[PDB]
Amino acid sequence: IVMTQTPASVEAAVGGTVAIKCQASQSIRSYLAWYQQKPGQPPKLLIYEASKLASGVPSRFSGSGSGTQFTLTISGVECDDAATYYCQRNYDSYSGAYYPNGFGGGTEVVVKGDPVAPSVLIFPPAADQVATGTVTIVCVANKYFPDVTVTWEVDGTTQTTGIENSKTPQNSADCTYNLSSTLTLTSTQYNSHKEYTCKVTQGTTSVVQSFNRGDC
Amino acid sequence: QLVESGGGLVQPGASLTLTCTASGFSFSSDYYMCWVRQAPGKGLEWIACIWTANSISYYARWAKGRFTISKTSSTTVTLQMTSLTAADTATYFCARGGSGDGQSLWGPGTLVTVSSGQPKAPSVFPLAPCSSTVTLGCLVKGYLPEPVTVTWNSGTLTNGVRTFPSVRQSSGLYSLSSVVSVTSSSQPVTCNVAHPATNTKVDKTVAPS
Repeated sequence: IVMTQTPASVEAAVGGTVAIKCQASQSIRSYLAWYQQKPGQPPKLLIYEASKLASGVPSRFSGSGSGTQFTLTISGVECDDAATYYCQRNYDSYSGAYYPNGFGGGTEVVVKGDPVAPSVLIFPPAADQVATGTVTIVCVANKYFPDVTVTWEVDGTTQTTGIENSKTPQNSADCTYNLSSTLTLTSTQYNSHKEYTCKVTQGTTSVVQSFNRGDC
Repeated sequence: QLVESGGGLVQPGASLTLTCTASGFSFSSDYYMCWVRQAPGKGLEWIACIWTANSISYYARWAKGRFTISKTSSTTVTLQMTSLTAADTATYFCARGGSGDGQSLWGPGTLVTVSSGQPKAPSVFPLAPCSSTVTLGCLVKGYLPEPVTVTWNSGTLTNGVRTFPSVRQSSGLYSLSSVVSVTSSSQPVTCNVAHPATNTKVDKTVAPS
């Protein structure tokens, strides 16, 4: 039996309602479980036997369906609900056992909170990086929503490689993100240029931080 | 509770056995003990379950022939894995379920990293700007495998810490940053960085400017 979840990701406003779908390729009656997983944590059981709430689960979570088509609904979404949700088959008709088994592919829920413009910091590389052969410059975008895009320019030239981005999970209280963007270059490349610029764009708004390799 | 052990860095082609250890209850009671894995940034994937009362076992169609689940005592279940590939890199969880009622109890997971290369210790560099308030931090660069642990002031500094998720660079090495926001009245802030795979322990006090 194949388990399919849709959609892959969905955005929901604080206070809104969002519904998530799980499909089984053959009937599993009511033996379907739902899990919530916050980044960097084990999954937590929300619903078992398709609609029974697990202990300690707030009642804004509900499940429905029996057979092949199931739904998880969040009624009155909260910033805390930013997470990935999975369904799991809990019955095997071949063997007639009720062990918890195959998962659906998961649905990511993004929560639309109140918008907040990012402040931006740039961290020039500590002095002892350069003798290692590579140099990593760090740019941070603090406490913001919705998502940003980051652009690095070196002496005015947009960079298209050496860049990694890491975003903290949405904050349970205010829905905000934080972002760490790194530009990594060889020491030869770093010493060959002067102006290092991090440009953080949020829709039509842009915050820019820059330093010069001689001033630090 | 449940605790997984046995993870670490291994070469493609390796075998490895993980152990799930129970506390506070007994595998001599009737439960399904299962293994579930999750590759970084991907979904949960069921591997296998075993009925602890009689050791009847059930396998995912991709696992049978390559993974073996075993009840080895009243407090341990193992997962033997063979012919490992980079795509088997994942957090491996053990979880307990009953009959038809999901899995309410999970371990924290053990990380298995299947990669070429060898362990590498992190370099730790301070992060500071080139002010009544300032953000400082530590960059933990170029380590393998995960995890590292990063605390501040030995875990007594509370308000205002942001530790970002690690990123695996194209070299296969990881890097992570952690920043802390402080005011001029603050005492110095020290990041405590540990990389158990290489027995690395570094404390770095970060000064403004």
